[PDB]
Amino acid sequence: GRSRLLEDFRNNRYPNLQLREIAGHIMEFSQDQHGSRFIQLKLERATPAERQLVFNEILQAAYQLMVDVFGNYVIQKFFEFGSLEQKLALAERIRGHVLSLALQMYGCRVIQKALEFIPSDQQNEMVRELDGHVLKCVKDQNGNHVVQKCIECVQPQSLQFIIDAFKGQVFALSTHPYGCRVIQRILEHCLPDQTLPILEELHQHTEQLVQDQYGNYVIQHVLEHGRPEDKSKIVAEIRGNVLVLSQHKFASNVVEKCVTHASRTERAVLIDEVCTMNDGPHSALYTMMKDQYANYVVQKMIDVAEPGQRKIVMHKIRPHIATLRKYTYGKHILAKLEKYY
RNA sequence: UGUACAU
Repeated sequence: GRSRLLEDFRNNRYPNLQLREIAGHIMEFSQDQHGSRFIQLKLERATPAERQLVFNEILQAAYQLMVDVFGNYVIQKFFEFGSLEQKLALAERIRGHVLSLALQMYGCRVIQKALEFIPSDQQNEMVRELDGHVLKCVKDQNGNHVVQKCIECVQPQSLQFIIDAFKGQVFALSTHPYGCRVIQRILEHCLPDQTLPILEELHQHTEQLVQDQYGNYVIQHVLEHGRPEDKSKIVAEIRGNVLVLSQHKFASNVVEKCVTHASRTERAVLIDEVCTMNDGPHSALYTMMKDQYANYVVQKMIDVAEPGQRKIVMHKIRPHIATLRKYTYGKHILAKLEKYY
C-alpha cells in the first residue's frame, strides 16, 4: 500500500527530493527503510522551518513511529537535534507509556535516547513510571537496557525505588544474564548508601558467584572499580581456595583479578599460597602449570609479583620443565620462564 | 590455550 510517491522515490525517481516535497507523507517515509534514512539525513542540514514541518507530522503519529522498526530512528533524531520544545513535546507523548515502550523491541531504543537528552525534571518523571515493574524490566531483553540507561543518566537520588527492589534479590540477579549487567551499573553510578546493601549481599554469596557464568563478572567488577575494603573481603574468600578456584572455567578469572588488584601484601600472600601449599601427592604449582585454566593464573602471578617473589616462583617451577614441555597448556608458562633464566 | 548485552 505504498503511495506512488514513496514507490518512485524507492526506485530512484527523485534525486533532488526535498524535505518539503514529502509533506503529507512524513509517516509513510518514516516507516520505510530508505524513507527513514532519507528523512534523518535531510534533517541534519534542515532549516528550523523545515524541521517543524517534519515535527508536525511525527508528533501527530509519535507513538506508532516509536514502536516501528524504522520510525524509531527518526524519533531518536529529534531527541538529539530537535529543539527543547520538540523534546519536551515528545517526552509528553511518552507520558503514560514509559513501561510498555521499555518492554518494546524498538520502543526501548527511543526511551534510552530520550533519557539521554531530556532535562533531569523530565528524566525523573519518566523513571517514576517504572516503579512497580522494576524486576519485570530488569529480567527483560529490552527493559534491561532501559534500566541500565536510567542508572547511567538519572540523578541517583531518583533511583531508590530500584535499590529497594533489589533487597534480597542480589544473588538471584547476579546469576541472571541481564541482571548481572544492571548490578554493574548500580555499582558504578549509585550513592554509597545505595551500593552498601548491594555489596552486603554480594559478599554473603561470593563463593557461589565466582563460579557462576555471570556472577563471576560482577565480582570482577568489584575487584576492578571497588573500594579497597570490599576488594579485601573478596580476596579473603579466594585466599586458601586459590588452587581449586584456579581450575575453574569462570572463577579462574576472578583469581587473576585478585592477583592483579589486591594490595601489595595480599598479592604476595596469594602467590606464596600456591608456592608453598601442596596438592595431595603433587605440588600445587605443578597441578596449575598444566591445567587448561589455572595455567593462566600462574602467568598472571609471574607478572604482578615483585622481582623478589618472582625469582622464588621461577625457581619453584624450574625443576618441572620437562613435565611442562609434555603438557599443552604448559607451553606459555614455559615461554615465560624461558625468557627468564 | 579460557567466559556475558538487544532495531
